[PDB]
Amino acid sequence: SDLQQVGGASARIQDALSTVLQYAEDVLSGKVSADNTVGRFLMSLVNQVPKIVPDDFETMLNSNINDLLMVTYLANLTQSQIALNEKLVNL
Amino acid sequence: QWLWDIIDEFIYQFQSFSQYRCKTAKKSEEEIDFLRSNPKIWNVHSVLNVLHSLVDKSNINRQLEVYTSGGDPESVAGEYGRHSLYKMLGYFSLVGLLRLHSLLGDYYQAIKVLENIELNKKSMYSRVPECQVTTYYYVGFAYLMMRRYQDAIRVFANILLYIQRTKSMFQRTTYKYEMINKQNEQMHALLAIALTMYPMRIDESIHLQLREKYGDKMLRMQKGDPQVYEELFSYSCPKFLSPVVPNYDSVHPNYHKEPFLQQLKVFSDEVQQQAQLSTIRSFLKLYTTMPVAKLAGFLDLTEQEFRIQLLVFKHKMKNLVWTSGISALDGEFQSASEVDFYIDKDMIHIADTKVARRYGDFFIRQIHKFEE
Amino acid sequence: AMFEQMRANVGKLLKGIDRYNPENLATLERYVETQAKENAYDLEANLAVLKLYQFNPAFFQTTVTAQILLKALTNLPHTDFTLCKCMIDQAHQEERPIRQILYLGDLLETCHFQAFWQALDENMDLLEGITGFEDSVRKFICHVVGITYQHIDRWLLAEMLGDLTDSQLKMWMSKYGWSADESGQIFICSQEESIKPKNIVEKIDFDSVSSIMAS
Amino acid sequence: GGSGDSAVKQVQIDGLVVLKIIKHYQEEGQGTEVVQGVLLGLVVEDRLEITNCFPFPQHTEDDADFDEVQYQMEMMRSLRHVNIDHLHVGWYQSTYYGSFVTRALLDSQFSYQHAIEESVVLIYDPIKTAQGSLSLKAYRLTPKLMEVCKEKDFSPEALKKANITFEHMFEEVPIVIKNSHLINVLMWELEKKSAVADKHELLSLASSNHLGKNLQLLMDRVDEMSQDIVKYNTYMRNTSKQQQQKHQYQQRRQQENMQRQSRGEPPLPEEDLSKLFKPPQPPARMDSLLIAGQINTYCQNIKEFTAQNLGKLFMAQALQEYNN
Repeated sequence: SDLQQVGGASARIQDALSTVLQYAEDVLSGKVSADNTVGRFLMSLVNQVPKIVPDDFETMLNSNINDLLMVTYLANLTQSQIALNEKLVNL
Repeated sequence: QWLWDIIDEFIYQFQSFSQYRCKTAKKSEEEIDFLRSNPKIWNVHSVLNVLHSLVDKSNINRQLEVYTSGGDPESVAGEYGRHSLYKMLGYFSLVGLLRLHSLLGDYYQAIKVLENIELNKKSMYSRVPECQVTTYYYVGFAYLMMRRYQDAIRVFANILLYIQRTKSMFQRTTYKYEMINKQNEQMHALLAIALTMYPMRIDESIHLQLREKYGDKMLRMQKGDPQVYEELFSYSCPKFLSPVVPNYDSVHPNYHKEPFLQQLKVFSDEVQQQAQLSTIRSFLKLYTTMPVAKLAGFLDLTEQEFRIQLLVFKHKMKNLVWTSGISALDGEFQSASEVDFYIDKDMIHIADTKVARRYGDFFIRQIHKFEE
Repeated sequence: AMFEQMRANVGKLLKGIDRYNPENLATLERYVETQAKENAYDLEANLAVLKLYQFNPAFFQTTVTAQILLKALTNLPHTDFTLCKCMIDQAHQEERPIRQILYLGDLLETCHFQAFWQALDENMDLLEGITGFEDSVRKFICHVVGITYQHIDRWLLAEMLGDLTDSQLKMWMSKYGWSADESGQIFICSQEESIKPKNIVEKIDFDSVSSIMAS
Repeated sequence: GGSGDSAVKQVQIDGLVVLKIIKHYQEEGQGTEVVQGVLLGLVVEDRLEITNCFPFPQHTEDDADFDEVQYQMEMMRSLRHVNIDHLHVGWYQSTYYGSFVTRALLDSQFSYQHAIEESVVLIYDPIKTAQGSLSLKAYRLTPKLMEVCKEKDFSPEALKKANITFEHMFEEVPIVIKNSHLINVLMWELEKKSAVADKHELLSLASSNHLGKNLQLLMDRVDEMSQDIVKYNTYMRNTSKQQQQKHQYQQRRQQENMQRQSRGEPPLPEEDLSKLFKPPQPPARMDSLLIAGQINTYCQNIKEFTAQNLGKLFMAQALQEYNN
């Protein structure tokens, strides 16, 4: 829950950084230390998140959405299988 | 003997309890706060509440069996013993909710149902799971009545699931529970036949053994072998306005013979066209926009001879559940295909395995605390 | 302008204490008489009449049974003929004009209008007497096609509607926001309006389950 | 606020303790359950503020043999010279498993808590739990078990203690919540690897870019789970099949032998009546294997609730992010 809060905090650093280094060169002569430094690292953001726009890979994931549900379902059922089996000791 | 003085005893103390329960439930709060104070046991007069409502619905129908024509029993029950207890100061319990349940027992029995608005209007109170399982039992009927099966199935899968933690366990259901479950089998079997392929809802309530049973059952009804149309309604004929069950079958009397002919002749009308619409749709959605060759080539099984093949198929194509079409000089027979997946049934079942552990915790954990 | 007079009488019976007894077959017979005049419906009105007819089959009428039937049939595609035959017993179903308009219900509630208006008596004791029967049934006629049908032919609408060629074909045609299609059928609505799939947008339901799976 | 049962407080592990732990993280014992030390804290407001803890060196080549107490007796001498006395208010490991309560170490945790009731036993989790929910698990053992002491015994003191039915998991305390000001200088290390020597802060955000992409992260964990739930679950049920092979299936035939003989002779014994009802090996319960069976299956399900959410949040992210 909280490493997704700091993952969002990282994404705040991106937008606040990327907007000003844009609008600096909208004014006159920004994107100096941000031409092909962050320009290369905007490319490095999108190198590995997200993937280009491949809906075939979105289906791969949507089947991922099926198998975690399963991993997660198996998970909370074996939670039930604790007291269910292990505690008819408790009568 | 061993029938009639019992009929009197029950019905006399029913209308006598209707008297002092109608009168001391309208204005004052003296009996209220004294039944709060003296018996803190909030049980025996939720028992009286439901038990007498069930044996009232039964025994007034047992008197109706004899008094078919100009018969006082259902009038004196249904008007003063039900609807005077209905129009009441909505008490701070499952009393006012059980008064509108106690009359809806008769209001489903006698089939003048379309203030279903008012049945769910008057109670602004917490429909208890014990009581809302009875509400599903009650309203689900009113929506199989309204010629809307696709959303009346939404009412019965949840009660034959009995997923809402049902236990009482103070003689309260009562004395006819597995017959209620058996009627819930009739209703889910009813809403499966003319709907499959559409649900995608004979997963949850009815499971693989008696699912494939009601599968083989309803599909042989769908094929046009009416052995299941026969069997389903042959074992569902009283189940819509039964007493709880009639008293005693003998040989001679004609009075007893009328109400069972009554329950035959009026609801056999409902089921005739249920099995008709089932057999009309039965066959699979093979091809999409057929050419008129393939239209007639599929009407070779569906409906031919010969003339009036195409125009009796029009009689089979105008139903609100048959999306077809015929373009003339293109010669294109368009038809729909409404499908469903299966794997999307693991969203609140996963929460239910969480609460099933918490339930497995409950009974043993109070045992632990009482023992400690 | 007569159902504005009587709806008060209807509503005070509707939520009243005189629906079961052989008391009130007088006023709601005459509200549905008014429903027959000016094309308003309320199931409860005739329901209270057929109710005390279920109670004791002794008062049961014949032409007022036709008033129950027609005003239940004219208001299609609403489900009124269900609670007609749910109280009309075989004791009641074997007279006229009862068993006529009972079969008229067997035709209309499953769409058999050509065979209806073919074997139909061109005028009944009830036809213009309950004005709007012809149009309201022939509204339902075109509705089931307009809803679950893609392409209707000019001749097959006219044949289905009943015993007509071109005039009232184009009258029932053009009044429904319908467009004429090239020489020659009617365009009622889209041809991709056929399939009608609502639920294969599954598998974005992380949100609703996760809502619990935070703990 | 942070009290358990009468004697104990929560723990407060400031980050300077955490770093002497993760020096002997999961190395000098990688596939070896190193008991990575004893939590030398102290008793302050609501919290067992740990200050310095020493990693205990089990003879780690491929195994863990208990080394000198002279180490512990000089590490306590050592910490006393500059730091707090040996106020051991728990013991800590990691060590090569995601959320597991080891039974033999739970007995080492039990007698530890019977000695000092003011104790929570830490289970550290580095990225091996797959990151993952609950990394610091200061799991203490039930005080209702510390009541019925010793210990959890097999056939006797199982039905007795499981009618008392002491809890199986209890009080995984909240650890490191507040600016304790031990902190100070590792804050003043943030503002420099925030600042112009910032090459090291990104490389911590690199341990982010070669975690996911490549690591079986679900599969190999689910395979190790695919091994754990086939052996442990069937065995508990083999227990819960053998126990009523004896509870009823025997006492079905034990009373069948007894009832057949007319329940004794009047003038004599009652020889075989005294002989029959010879108690079976599990007569009751088997609540010793089972309690930790409760714990470890409930622990299967924390890994499972880990494999739950860790998953979801990729299926969210890559359905989220992808989609543009």
